[PDB]
Amino acid sequence: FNMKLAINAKTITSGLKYALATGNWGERAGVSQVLNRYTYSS
Amino acid sequence: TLKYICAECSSKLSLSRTDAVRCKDCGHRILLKARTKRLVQFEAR
Amino acid sequence: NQEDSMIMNQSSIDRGLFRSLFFRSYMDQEKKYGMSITETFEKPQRTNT
Amino acid sequence: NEVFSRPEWMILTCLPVPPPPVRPSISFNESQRGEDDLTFKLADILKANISLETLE
Amino acid sequence: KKLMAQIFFGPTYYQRLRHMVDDKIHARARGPMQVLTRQPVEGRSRDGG
Amino acid sequence: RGPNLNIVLTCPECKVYPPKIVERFSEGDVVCALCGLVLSDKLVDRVGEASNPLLDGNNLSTRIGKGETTDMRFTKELNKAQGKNVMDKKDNEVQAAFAKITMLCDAAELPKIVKDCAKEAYKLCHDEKTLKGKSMESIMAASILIGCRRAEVARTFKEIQSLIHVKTKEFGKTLNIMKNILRGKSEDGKIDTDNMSGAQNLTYIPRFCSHLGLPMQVTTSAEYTAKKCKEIKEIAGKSPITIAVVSIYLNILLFQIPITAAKVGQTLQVTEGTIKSGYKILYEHRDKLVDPQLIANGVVSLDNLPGV
Amino acid sequence: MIVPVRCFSCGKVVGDKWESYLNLLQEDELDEGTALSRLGLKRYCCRRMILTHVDLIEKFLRYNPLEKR
Ligand SMILES: [Zn+2]
Ligand SMILES: [Zn+2]
Ligand SMILES: [Zn+2]
Repeated sequence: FNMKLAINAKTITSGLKYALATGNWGERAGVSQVLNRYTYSS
Repeated sequence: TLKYICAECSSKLSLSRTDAVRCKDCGHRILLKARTKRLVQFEAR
Repeated sequence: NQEDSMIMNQSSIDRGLFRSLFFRSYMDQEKKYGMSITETFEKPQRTNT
Repeated sequence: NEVFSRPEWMILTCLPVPPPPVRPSISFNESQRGEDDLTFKLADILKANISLETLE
Repeated sequence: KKLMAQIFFGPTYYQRLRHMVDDKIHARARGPMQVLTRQPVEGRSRDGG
Repeated sequence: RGPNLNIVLTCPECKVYPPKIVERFSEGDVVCALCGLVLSDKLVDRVGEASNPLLDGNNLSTRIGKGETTDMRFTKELNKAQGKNVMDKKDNEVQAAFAKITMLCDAAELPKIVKDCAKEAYKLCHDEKTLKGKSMESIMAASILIGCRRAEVARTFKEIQSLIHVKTKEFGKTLNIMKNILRGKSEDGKIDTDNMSGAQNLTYIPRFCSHLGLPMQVTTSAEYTAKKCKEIKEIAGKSPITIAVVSIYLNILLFQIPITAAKVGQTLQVTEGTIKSGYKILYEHRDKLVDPQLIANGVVSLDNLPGV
Repeated sequence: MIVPVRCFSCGKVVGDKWESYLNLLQEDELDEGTALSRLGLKRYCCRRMILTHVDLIEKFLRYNPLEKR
């Protein structure tokens, strides 16, 4: 038994990054969007 | 070789194609290339 | 200035009215296609590229 | 229609393969090769067809 | 000469929008064609039709 | 051995061969540079799939999944039928090995290239007579070790062994066998540089210092000490791990960081006796194992190094 | 970002009155209207040039120089 292999840290890291990098929430769309920086009010 | 500038400590470095991109003094991994020393013309309009 | 158009003062434009900057950034990477083929930043020559 | 459309021909026995123009292969950086979706489907048909022939 | 009518004259706040003609003007006589349909490509930045 | 089917665009009028050809991409034309005659017009610049030619060769496959409307009964049987393919079974073994390589590399927080090299190394050296009596675990570890060296992120034997359970016997023999396969195919069909050298102790120091949490200034000094550490014959034959760790320990006391030799050995699994034993020999060459600018500046003085 | 050199409408030089305008407001405790009239800006085209100006150069100067000689 190797605890380093029993728990894979990529599952949490990859899932959160994928869900935030793209709009898809899961594993709804458009939840995350590129922040507008054209002007302060925007 | 070409001269680069560190983005944090403002260290002026000289790097070759074999040297790794990093500041040899502070270790920052982003280097800003030095501005050209050749004259550039502009119109005042 | 008819139909939602306008007339601007050229002299005001010359002095710097509503004159703005524009910045565009270009990104590029030295992709390494596995273990054999790799890219590099270089000034290519017409005799070798 | 006897000449053109017979009921028996609604069942596919020989599958025509569209030419490459219908399923062109695109390139993104030209160091990577991509194939049309039809090409993979045709590949799947061949793999399934060969598997069935061997089994029977 | 004086204008027979009097003009509503005063300061006002105006803002320049992101839309500029230099980023929209484009024309094509001939150019690249799509690999699939062999028709003019889509997009001003790609010399499309 | 096959039909030519090759077309060369030459100007019929100029007749100069080879010709000067300019590709007017915007105009979509191929025009002779000397006379301006157009040699080819109507030039061409998701409806596709991302395919990797090397690590997967020529293998095309499609998956079966649910849609907007679908009965669960059909999906299960179709997947069962797809799995029972004799021809696709052979390639699945390589894919299965790739999946395990991906899991090992991902769990190691290694870069993408390292994973790619490991997968490619396995494919090139798999299905060979020499490597048939070796455990698959050793094969994967050797490829991962090879991949790390290629990407200038070379790891240690102990580091890789922490994840993949393989003893030194099979791993070393497998690696030597694997290296020969790559070298044989290299010239026949590059592979290695000065990085491939086993010692390469300069690459380990930055990571070892990071584990100890030392400042980059200490790490830079350790690199200089290790670089000049190879000039002494009495320690030149020592393992690269000991050379790097002992050099790090020497600089730790030079800069007076409150870290004892026990911590250095414990974190890097190096025996305490080895650390002190190696330090004794390096203590006789302090002049040649310390940076000249640092001592000249006055940040570190040789008197601060404890003497035995 | 910095005080414009000339008035947009008429071209009067107003870029040499920014420091004077600030000095009047701070040291002399004058209101904006009196300070502008004291500086000689009578047309409201000139008044708005100095009255509505935002000095963003000071904010930029807080950041350290990218390249130091
Ligand atoms: Zn720096
Ligand atoms: Zn010609
Ligand atoms: Zn004015």
